[PDB]
Amino acid sequence: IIKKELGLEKDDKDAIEEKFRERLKELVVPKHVMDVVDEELSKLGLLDNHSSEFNVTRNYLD
Amino acid sequence: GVGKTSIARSIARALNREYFRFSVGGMTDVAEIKGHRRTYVGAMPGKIIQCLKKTKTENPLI
Ligand SMILES: Nc1ncnc2c1ncn2[C@@H]1O[C@H](COP(=O)(O)OP(=O)(O)O)[C@@H](O)[C@H]1O
Repeated sequence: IIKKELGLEKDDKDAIEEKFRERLKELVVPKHVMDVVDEELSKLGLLDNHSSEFNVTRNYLD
Repeated sequence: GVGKTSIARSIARALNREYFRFSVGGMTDVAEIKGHRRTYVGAMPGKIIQCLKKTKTENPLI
């Protein structure tokens, strides 16, 4: 419970999401690919982490 | 670009029923209409449910 108060930090992991966002942050990214990446990340979140489609989406995003 | 969407909007306006459009172009996963079994985390209902929710009626123009 002490952790729940602060230990969890109530912060979503989003390791792949945050990593890719920081990776593309420095780059001068076009808006079309920006929205495409946003949609791909939304789909990745919508899917599970133990399915082939998840790995395919991660590979395409990489 | 012929106005078919505009035609449907005008028909909804004339008929006194709410309007809604759905995109089924190249779609493959029926989930977007069937949602998901709602026991997996993050499951969302199909677009028809959202259409009913926003339209606030059971007799809109789909
Ligand atoms: N007969 C018409 N009279 C006036 N406007 C029209 C007519 N046909 C099309 N439009 C215009 O087309 C637009 C919508 O086109 P849209 O429904 O997107 O075409 P499509 O159905 O081919 O995608 C509207 O803004 C409307 O002004």
